[PDB]
Amino acid sequence: PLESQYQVGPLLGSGGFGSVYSGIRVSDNLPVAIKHVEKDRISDWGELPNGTRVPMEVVLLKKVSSGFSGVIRLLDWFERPDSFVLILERPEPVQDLFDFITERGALQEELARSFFWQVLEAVRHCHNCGVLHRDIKDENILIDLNRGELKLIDFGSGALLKDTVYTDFDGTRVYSPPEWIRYHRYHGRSAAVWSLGILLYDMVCGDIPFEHDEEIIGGQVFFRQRVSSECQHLIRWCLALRPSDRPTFEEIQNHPWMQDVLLPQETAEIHLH
Amino acid sequence: KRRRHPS
Ligand SMILES: O=Cc1c[nH]c2c1ccc1c3ccccc3[nH]c12
Repeated sequence: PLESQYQVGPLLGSGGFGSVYSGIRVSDNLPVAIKHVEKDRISDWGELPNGTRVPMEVVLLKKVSSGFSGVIRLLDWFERPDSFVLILERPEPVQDLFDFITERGALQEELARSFFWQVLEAVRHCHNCGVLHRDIKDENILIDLNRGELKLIDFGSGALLKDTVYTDFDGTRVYSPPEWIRYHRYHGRSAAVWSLGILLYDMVCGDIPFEHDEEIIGGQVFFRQRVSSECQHLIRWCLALRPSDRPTFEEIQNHPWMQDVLLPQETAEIHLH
Repeated sequence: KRRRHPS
C-alpha cells in the first residue's frame, strides 16, 4: 500500500529523471524523497534476483544501497501501471551542490577539498559495488548542511561497471569526455575521472569550464579565479585529452592537493553553520 | 551565463 504508508509533500524537482517529491514515512516520520519515473521513458531494464523485471536504476541503487555511504539510499520501491515509484532518503536540511555554488560562488580550496574528497569516496563505493554512475555533476550532489556530508543522487543514467568500451551515453554532455564527443566511445573509470575534473573546476572557479563541444575536445583549461598551482595541476591531470593519461582514483586521492582533508563535522562547522 | 544542463 503506497499511499497509506507515505505522506506526500511538495514537488522538490522534475526533469529528464522524472518528478521528485518531499515526503515523510508515516510509521516513524523519516524524511524521504519520492521519485516517479514513467515506464515509457525507461529504455534500460534489469532483473532483480527476485525474478521481477525492474528499471536498471533500481538494480544500480540496490547494489550501492547496502550500509552507509555518500550515496542517497533506496529504502523501497513500487510498480504502478504506467510508472515506478522510488522511495529514497532525504537529508534535512539539504541543498544541492549546484545551488550551493550559484549562491556562494567559487568555493575556498579547503571546502572544495572536503567536498571533492567525499565525492571521490562515494564514486569509489559505486565502482566497488559494480556500479558506474555516468552523470557526476554538482546538480547530482546533495549537501547535508548540518552533518557536512555529501550524497550522490540520480542513477538513472547509470550502468553496471565493465572494463570493455561503452558506446551509449545519456548523461550530461558538458561533463562528458572528449572521446565521447569525437568517437561515441569511452571507458568507465577514465570518463568518470574526466567528469570529476569538470566538477573540481566547477567548485574552485564557480562554474564549469566548457559549454561547447569544441571547448571539450580542445583540452585547454583557462582559470578564471585564483586557484593554487597544486589544484590547477590536479584539474588539468583529470582533464587530460588521452584517457590513459588521466589519474586513477588512487592517484587523485594521493595528489598533494588532496592532503589534510577536513572531517565532515569540521566542514559543516567551519563552512556550513 | 551559469546554468543547469539536462541529461
Ligand atoms: O534522482 C533524481 C533526482 C533529481 N532530483 C532529486 C533526485 C533524487 C533525490 C532528490 C532529493 C532528495 C532530497 C532533497 C532534494 C532532492 N532532490 C532530488
